Amino acid sequence: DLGKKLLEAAWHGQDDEVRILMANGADVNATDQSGMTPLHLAAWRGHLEIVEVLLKTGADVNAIDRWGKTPLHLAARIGHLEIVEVLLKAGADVNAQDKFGKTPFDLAIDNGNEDIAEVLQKAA
Amino acid sequence: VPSQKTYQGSYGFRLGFLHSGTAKSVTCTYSPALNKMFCQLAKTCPVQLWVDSTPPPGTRVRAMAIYKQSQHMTEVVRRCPHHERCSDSDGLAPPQHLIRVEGNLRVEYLDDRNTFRHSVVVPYEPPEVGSDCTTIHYNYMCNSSCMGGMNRRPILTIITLEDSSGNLLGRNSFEVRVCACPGRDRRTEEENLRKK
Ligand SMILES: [Zn+2]
Repeated sequence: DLGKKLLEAAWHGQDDEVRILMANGADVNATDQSGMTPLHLAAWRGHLEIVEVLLKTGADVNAIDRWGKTPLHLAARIGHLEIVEVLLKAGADVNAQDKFGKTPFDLAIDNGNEDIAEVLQKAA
Repeated sequence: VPSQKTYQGSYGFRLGFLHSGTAKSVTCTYSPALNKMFCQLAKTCPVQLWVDSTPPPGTRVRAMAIYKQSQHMTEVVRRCPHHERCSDSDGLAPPQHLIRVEGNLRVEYLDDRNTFRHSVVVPYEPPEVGSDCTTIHYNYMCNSSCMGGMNRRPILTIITLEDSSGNLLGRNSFEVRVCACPGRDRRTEEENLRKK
C-alpha cells in the first residue's frame, strides 16, 4: 500500500522516497493511525520541501487529524516559520479550531512562538 | 509473545531517527524504506520519541528485542556467551542484556520472572527547552552475526510507552541489524529491496 509508505516517507523526511512514491501515484490523502496525512507529518517534523511538493499535488491543506488539527496547527505549535508561510499561501484556514477549541494562532501563543503568532494575527 | 504492533495511541506516539547516510565510517543509520536501523556494536543509537501530547509524569519508556522471523519469535533475544562473559558492563546493565541505555542514571533493567525476556526502561521526560522530541541513546551489545546469540537472525526493537503500572500507552518498532559496516549494509539492503 503506497499510501502507508508515503506517510512514513513524509514523516522521516526521505525526499527521494517521497518523489518515487508520488511518481507512482501514492495517495496524498492517506491517513495514519492518528488521522494525520502526509502533509500533517511533514508539517510536524519540519520538512519544508516535502510540504511544498505535497501542496503542488492536491493535498488538502486543511485536512484534520483525529484531534481536529490541520497541518497549520502542527507547524504553528512546533514553530516551523517557513512552513507556516507556505501553508498560508496555499490557503490554510487561520480560523480552524481543533478539538481543544484552539486555532493555529492559539497554539503558537501557547508554545511561545512569538514571530509565528504575529504572522498569524496579521493574516486573521 | 511480545506485541510488535504499531499503536500510536492517545498521545500520538511516533519514533524519529537521525539522517546519517551510508558513508564507510558511519556508526548508526536508519533506513525509512526498510524501517530498519543499522548500527555498530556498542555505538550510540539515538531514538527520538515524538508525541502529539505530553504523557503524564510517571510514564516510562521500555525497549525490548524479539526475533523477527516467526519460527524464532518465541526464543528470548540474549547476548552470546562470549560477550556475556567479556566483562564489558557499564556497571548498570546486566552482562546478558542486548539493549542498553547510555547517559541515564535512572535506567532500569528487567528480567521478566515468567517470560525471561530482557528489557530496559527509563522514565519518560518531555523534550528539553527548544527541542521537539525526547531522545534516548541505545546501545546494542552483540553483532547480529554472533554465533552463540542472534546467529544472523534479524531482530526487532519494540519501544513501548507505558504508564507507571505498566499499562500500554503506545507502541512502535523497528528492525535492527548490528554489524561492522552499517552504511554498506544499508546501501546493499536498500538496493535489494528496489529489485524485489
Ligand atoms: Zn555477541
